[PDB]
Amino acid sequence: GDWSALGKLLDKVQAYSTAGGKVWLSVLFIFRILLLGTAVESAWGDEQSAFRCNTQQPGCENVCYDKSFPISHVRFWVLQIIFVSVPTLLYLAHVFYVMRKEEKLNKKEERGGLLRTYIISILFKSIFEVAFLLIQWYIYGFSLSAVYTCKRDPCPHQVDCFLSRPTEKTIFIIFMLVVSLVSLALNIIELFYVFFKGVKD
Amino acid sequence: GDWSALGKLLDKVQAYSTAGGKVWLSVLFIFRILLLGTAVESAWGDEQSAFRCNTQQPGCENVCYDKSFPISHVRFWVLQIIFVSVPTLLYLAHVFYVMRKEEKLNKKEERGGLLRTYIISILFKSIFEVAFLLIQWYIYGFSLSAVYTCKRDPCPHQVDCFLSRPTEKTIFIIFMLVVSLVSLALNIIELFYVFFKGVKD
Amino acid sequence: GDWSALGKLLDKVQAYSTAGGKVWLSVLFIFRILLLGTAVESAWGDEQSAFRCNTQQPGCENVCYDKSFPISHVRFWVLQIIFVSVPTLLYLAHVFYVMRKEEKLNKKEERGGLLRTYIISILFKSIFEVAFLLIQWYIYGFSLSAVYTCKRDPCPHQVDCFLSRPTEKTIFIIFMLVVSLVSLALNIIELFYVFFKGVKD
Amino acid sequence: GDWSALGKLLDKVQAYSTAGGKVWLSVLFIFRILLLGTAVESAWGDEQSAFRCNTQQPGCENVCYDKSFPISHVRFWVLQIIFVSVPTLLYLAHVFYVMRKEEKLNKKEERGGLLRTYIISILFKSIFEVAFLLIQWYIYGFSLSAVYTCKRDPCPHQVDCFLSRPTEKTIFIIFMLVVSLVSLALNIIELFYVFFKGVKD
Amino acid sequence: GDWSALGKLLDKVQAYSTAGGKVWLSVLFIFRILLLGTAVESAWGDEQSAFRCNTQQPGCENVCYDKSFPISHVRFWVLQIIFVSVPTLLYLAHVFYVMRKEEKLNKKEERGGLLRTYIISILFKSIFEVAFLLIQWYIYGFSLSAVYTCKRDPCPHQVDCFLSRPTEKTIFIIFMLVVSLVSLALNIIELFYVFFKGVKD
Amino acid sequence: GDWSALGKLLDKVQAYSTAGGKVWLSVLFIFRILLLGTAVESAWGDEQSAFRCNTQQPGCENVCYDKSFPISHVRFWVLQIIFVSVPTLLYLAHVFYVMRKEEKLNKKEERGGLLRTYIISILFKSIFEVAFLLIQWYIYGFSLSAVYTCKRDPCPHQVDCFLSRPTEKTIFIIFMLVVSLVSLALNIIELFYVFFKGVKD
Repeated sequence: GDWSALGKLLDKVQAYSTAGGKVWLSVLFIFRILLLGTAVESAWGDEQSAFRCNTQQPGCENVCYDKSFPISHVRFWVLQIIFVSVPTLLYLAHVFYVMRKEEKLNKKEERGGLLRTYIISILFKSIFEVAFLLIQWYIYGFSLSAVYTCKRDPCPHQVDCFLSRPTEKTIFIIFMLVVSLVSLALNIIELFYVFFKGVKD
Repeated sequence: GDWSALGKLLDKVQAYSTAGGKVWLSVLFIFRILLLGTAVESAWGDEQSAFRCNTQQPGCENVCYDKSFPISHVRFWVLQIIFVSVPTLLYLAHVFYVMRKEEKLNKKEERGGLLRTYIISILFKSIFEVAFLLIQWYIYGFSLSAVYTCKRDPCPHQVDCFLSRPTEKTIFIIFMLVVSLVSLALNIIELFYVFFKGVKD
Repeated sequence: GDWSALGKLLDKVQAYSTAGGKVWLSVLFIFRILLLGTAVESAWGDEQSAFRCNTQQPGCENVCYDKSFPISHVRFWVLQIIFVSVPTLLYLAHVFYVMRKEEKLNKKEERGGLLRTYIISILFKSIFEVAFLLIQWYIYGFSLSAVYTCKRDPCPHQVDCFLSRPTEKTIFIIFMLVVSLVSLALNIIELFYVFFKGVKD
Repeated sequence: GDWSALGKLLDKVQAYSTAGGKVWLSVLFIFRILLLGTAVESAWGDEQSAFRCNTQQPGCENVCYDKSFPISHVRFWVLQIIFVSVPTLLYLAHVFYVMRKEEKLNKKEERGGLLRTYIISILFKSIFEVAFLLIQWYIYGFSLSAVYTCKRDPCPHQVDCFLSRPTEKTIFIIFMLVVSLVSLALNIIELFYVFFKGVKD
Repeated sequence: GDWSALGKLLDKVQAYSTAGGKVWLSVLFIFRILLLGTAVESAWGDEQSAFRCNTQQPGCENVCYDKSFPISHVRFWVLQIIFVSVPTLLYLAHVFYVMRKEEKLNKKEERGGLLRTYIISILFKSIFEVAFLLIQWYIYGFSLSAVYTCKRDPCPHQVDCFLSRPTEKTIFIIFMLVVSLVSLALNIIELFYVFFKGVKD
Repeated sequence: GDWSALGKLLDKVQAYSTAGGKVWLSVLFIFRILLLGTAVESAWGDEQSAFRCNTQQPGCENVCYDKSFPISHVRFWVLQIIFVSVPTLLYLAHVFYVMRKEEKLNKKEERGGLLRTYIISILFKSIFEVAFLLIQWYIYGFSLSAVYTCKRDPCPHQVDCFLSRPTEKTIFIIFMLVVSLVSLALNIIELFYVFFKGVKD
């Protein structure tokens, strides 16, 4: 029966959000980590053992795989989802340590404090999301070609290198882009609702 | 002893369903995720390491494996079962946050609201199921041939490529098709029963 | 202390069985899933990486491994044990949803109903078991030869192909057959006892 | 606080054993499954990928690995420990279903029954242990030679085949033999104590 | 409801820290072990199977991989995070065994003791962090070159050896360096706050 | 709230130890199993697939890997830590079964007994530790050379064989030696304190 304090914590954390925003954000988060856990990581299993180039020079395959992928997409999405999940955990720990000290002060004695940090966290989530989307557009684009051309030393003039299952990776890149855009739009919607409520006093 | 609130939640979520529909849907769901977890994924383990073609041109195997399978069947079924399980979780979160706020309003004060979302979710499950069945029929069919012919650059004119255990994959494709059809039929049956009860007022 | 309702559920589910049948069926089930989880699946690990044929024609190994094993024994036994465990779970969910609604009706108001479904489930278990035993006898037999002969296109006239550890697979096939026969005999014994009690009125 | 019924169950199951026998049997069981889980199974990982023979005939390696090991030692010990752990679980389930029905009969009404099954189980454990020890002595012996000679078709007259890490497997075989003998001796000691107490009336 | 004693323990352990230091240290710790568990270890999977050298002399690859990496970065960071997490666990166990004995002494009878060990632990964390940073700078630097030159016996005069994905490892090395510096700065901040409070008496 | 009996058990087991010995032994144990679980076992992954010799004779690599490593270091440390953790579990089970029977005898009736077994267990831990250290010194030493010379049949006169990452294994061997010596010193310290208290009567 020790679940009422968790209910008061879930009340105090989601005090300012819309009743529609909470369910969609939670379901989208569970969807994101389940998709990244089950289907996506098994598709990038042999991302280097199947990468073959058309040459005989020893060491050309490693440097051409270097120049093709500066960072894999899976660890990119892991870093992105961790950086997005950090400020909600910071808000959670802050609200928990406020509630304990406040109950202490109230057992002794028988807006602008908590709203501001909520605004800061919901700003930082959108800022991190748009930063990661811009970096992913600048580095890779939103497709993968089946034939890559490599011009790095110590290979000869130009060699051809062939990727590994690029169609499936293009499909999953499009899915992660759609999920990212939906998350950004929902956070912007929550910001707009809170600042629309705030002007009516 | 903190299980009565979960009993009230299980009462309020399944308020409109048939007593026969609930047990068959739950057992079918457990059957589906257990079959997809244990037997199916281990059969698609070496779907690229055993794919051999009859050529010497370097890079023909990767592009012919590309043209053979635009997306693997396992991640297809994972995406399908996640898209089917999403609206039930949305209904669950909606009903939970209704019940908490309603108990708050009732502790303060000592059809068409919840039925409509139920109709929306049970429509969306069938729509997603028939969409995934049509896409799987359009892309792959419902069999796998042991010999595939490939006509993609930079290979020569036509090469032969041989798949990996296609009989077992055909058997499991037929099982997943049967499970999909049974799920669609049961959801249509539940819709028909609810709309048959609704006209008697 | 929230375990008495599970005790009433375990009372109401096993109301008609023999006191000797329940312990042997439960211990046999735990034995079956433990044997299938630990020892059996690790023996079928390299069922294709060690399958070698005596030829040079590219693609003969895949089609001869196809013709040798239409479906692996491990996923066969997984499908068999899932199809056997399904009707007991259906009976469990039915009895649980009967008990909740009956306690509701009793809190409002301060044979042939449940026996028939029990008979149906204990019929369906034996029917599924004898069906799977007949299919396994018709497809594979109950042994594995160390030398297999293959006559499929695009190989030449006849090639020899050598299996991977067939002695150990023969031993485990005999164990699974013995477990299957013991399960069928015990379910027939329970049916005979219940129909022998039923005629005395 | 729902742990007193488990205490009464642990009282009623170990009613007849020595106070020294219980701790040594339980610690030996935990020792056995921990040793078989952590250290032993990782040593038999590459038991076929490292088995090389001195020939060029295709298919000689599979049949010589067949003739060398009819069944691997790891699955042998798994089968042995499962067959040894079965009768204690049968006694547990029997005593539990006796206790529930007896408490029912006692809530209604406000040696030779349980001793015999205990004697049967503690006989069957020793019988299964000595059977498995005799079979392991008859098939393999208690050592592994580094050089094996093979005389099976379709190889030529005699080929040499070299095993994989036989020293470490000899050490672990000696450890499992010592553990087996200690288990048999302790069960014989418990039988002797119970039959020594039984004659004094 | 057995969570109040853990609340008193969490009160007594964090008695002297800043309200801002605790949330940032806990979130940084969870961030560190999650990053080291998910993304980092999968990038160092094939750190030896993809390391190729430009030679024919057998045994040059093993000794050049030896001279390139005296210790892998992953096990280095594991050792570092374990050595950093040790003194907090020592403080935890000390405070727990103080609290139990003190409650015993208080049930019998119906600064400088605990502050000093806190100062010792928060000194030792910073000392271990700066030691590991200095060793990592002295051995490897903070980058990885794609081409390594090897001059060890029994190779000839000088051979070229090519690493495996050095760009991604450079990125993750920079991330771990940034996390290390942030941890050191926060521990120095907590030391400065406690010694700034201590002089005001 | 069912945690007070575990508190009485933790009181009765650690009744004779020093307040400083318990925290250091528990933290050292957690340190040992965490280091052996995470970092050490992944370093010994390819201990045979990367072991190459300078020869053409088939079967020389297996017998030279045999003569190099009679038993791997990982399973050696697993056996050592299990043999060290056994007598504490024996003492735990003995004290638990004493406490239950003593509470039974006390509910009926409304030094030299427990100290001796504690002395026996804390003797046996040190004896097993010094035995394992002497065996590890006698077999392997405390280093690993990068070049090993092999003189076993059926190889020719003398071949050279090259190990796999010996520097990292030397570092981890030194760490395990340091942990072993610290454990032995702490157990000797606890013995000395208890026998120093015992003479004052």
